[PDB]
Amino acid sequence: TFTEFTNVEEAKKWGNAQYKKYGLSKPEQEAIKFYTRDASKINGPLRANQGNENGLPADILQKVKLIDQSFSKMKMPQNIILFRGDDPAYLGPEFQDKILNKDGTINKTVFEQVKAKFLKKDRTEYGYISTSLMSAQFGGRPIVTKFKVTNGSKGGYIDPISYFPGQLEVLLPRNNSYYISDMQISPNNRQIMITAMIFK
Repeated sequence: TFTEFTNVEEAKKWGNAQYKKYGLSKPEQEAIKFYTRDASKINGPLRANQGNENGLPADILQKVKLIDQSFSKMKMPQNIILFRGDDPAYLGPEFQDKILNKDGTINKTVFEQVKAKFLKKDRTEYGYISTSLMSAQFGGRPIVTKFKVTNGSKGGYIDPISYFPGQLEVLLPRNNSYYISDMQISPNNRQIMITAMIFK
């Protein structure tokens, strides 16, 4: 069974209880905080260099190593549901500009091609994955992903050290493969809903 938090008070309670056990060092905490300030400064270079840490500028490499090292301390204590909102660029360059009709609705014909590319297949990203324990904040995004993450999987609640407290952010490792088990158009026809699974 996967736990889904429906209320901020309960979500903060859970997250804080786990965060207290991490014992992240000061350099680990500073590298994660730097990431939260603007994830693009880390995920950008990682995409640019196709995950090859040796190509990163020395200062970014150092932050990547500390964040990577921090996941030795951060594991999910139970099966849990996490959320991420995305823009059309997430689907790739061949879809970015065709997936939405002029009126903001999802193009049903192109969506069939998106399914063909992604549905029941794995995908791996070069960047770390930022999610939230709650979905509310992603309500107006064109793509919302619900990640089902199993107990024991790497990942941590970092809200207490985030630059932007209250986002209820859970950070997942980079180069992290997930399986897309479902994709649907939402009832209002203006959103794509993706279900993805992570087991490590």
